[PDB]
Amino acid sequence: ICVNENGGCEQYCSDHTGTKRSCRCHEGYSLLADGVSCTPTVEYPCGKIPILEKR
Amino acid sequence: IVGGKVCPKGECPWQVLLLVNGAQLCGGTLINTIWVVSAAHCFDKIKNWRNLIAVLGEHDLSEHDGDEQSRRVAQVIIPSTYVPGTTNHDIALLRLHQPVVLTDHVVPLCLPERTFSERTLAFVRFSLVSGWGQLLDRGATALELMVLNVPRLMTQDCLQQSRKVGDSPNITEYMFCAGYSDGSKDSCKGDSGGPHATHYRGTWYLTGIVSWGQGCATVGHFGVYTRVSQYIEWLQKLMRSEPRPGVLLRAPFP
Ligand SMILES: CCOc1cc([C@@H](Nc2ccc3cnccc3c2)C(=O)NS(=O)(=O)c2cccc(S(N)(=O)=O)c2)ccc1OC(C)C
Ligand SMILES: [Ca+2]
Repeated sequence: ICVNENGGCEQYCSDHTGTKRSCRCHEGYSLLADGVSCTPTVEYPCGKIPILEKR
Repeated sequence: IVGGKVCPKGECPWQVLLLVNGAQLCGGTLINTIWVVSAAHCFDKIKNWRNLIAVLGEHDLSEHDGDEQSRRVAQVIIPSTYVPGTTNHDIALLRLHQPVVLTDHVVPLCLPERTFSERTLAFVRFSLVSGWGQLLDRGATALELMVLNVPRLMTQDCLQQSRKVGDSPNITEYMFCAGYSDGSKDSCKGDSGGPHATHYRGTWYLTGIVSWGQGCATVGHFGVYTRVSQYIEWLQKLMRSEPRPGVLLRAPFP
């Protein structure tokens, strides 16, 4: 790893027992099967600008 | 904001305008539907605690366009370590009386995790600072929300790159410097409490709070911001707690 380039995570990174790493997302987001990407699960997720996202 | 630009309407949707008796007091940041992060110093001279209003979806102070949502501030939470009239621990957590309704013009900014903020966000060079504060030192305040892109610097570098002034406050581990030393661009006294927002992989995060400086855009000086990463746990614990009677609450820190 989390120390190195955020463990490849788009949002949050947790280090585990060994060379194990779990990416996580802020509430209003879900982790994709790539285990790194965060996709919104709500209409207005935090830190996204609707008029820019809709353009 | 000195040397910035108008934030196009809806592009700073987490920006809060705090009012006391209808008068501009400070800025703030919406972090979810009922919580706002501002600066503790904003509340040093408040006696009329029931006249404290937070406005979301605000852009132009001369017109009502219908996207503005105002809420009574039910609680102001300040760390026990903050001393009124001083600079250290300059943070406040505000609980709105009713939630705001999220729309295209009202969206919260992400309060990041501590580790992510220290290990990744602290190294993003540039971040945005915003408010309806002074357009110049000894100037008029803005009618439209202003935004400025500022670079972050390490405290050793901030101290050595700054003009040595007498009785000047220390830059603690609860602060960071951001901005320009050439006297052209800075946040200002009326921007206090406002967001210092950092972009990382398509998402914006709260990393700082407009706190203090020596004048506005003063040669040899940078803006000083509350280092939000130091308060993540303190903020999270409070958001999970039940409201308490009384507007002002002092909460133990750490
Ligand atoms: C903790 C707050 O500390 C101070 C805050 C400000 C000012 N905010 C500013 C000022 C300049 C800035 C320049 N660049 C970026 C951001 C800026 C933000 C402000 O609040 N002025 S004010 O008059 O509304 C005010 C209210 C409560 C407390 C204080 S006080 N007692 O700390 O001076 C001042 C000025 C001096 C401060 O004091 C130190 C001892 C230099
Ligand atoms: Ca308006």
